[PDB]
Amino acid sequence: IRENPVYEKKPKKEVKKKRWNRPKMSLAQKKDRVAQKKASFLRAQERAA
RNA sequence: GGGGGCCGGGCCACCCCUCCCACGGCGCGACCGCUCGGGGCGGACUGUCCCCAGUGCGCCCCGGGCGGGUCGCGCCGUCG
Repeated sequence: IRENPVYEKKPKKEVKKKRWNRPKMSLAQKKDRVAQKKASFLRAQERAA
């Protein structure tokens, strides 16, 4: 340590961008999801009745 | 006493040609910024119609409606 304390930064290696976590859902998707849920609910009672 | 005046010049009045600028309108042309649809590819997600049905996103062409943006072009109007 007392001889060579200088830090040598790790050789930076470029890598292609990769997404590991889910992005935020869009309002249009959220509005559609509620619309789908309601429509499935009404059909569910329709088939049951 | 009362008058006309005395020679050139410049501008305007009229005719023809006619440059620039400003302002308004009408059209076009191209940038730039918005917007509603058609298709192609990828990618993600949703729904108790599920080998079913959707919804964003990235990207790729085509079409359409505009901005009281910007520039350029032409025409019209101004006792400019």
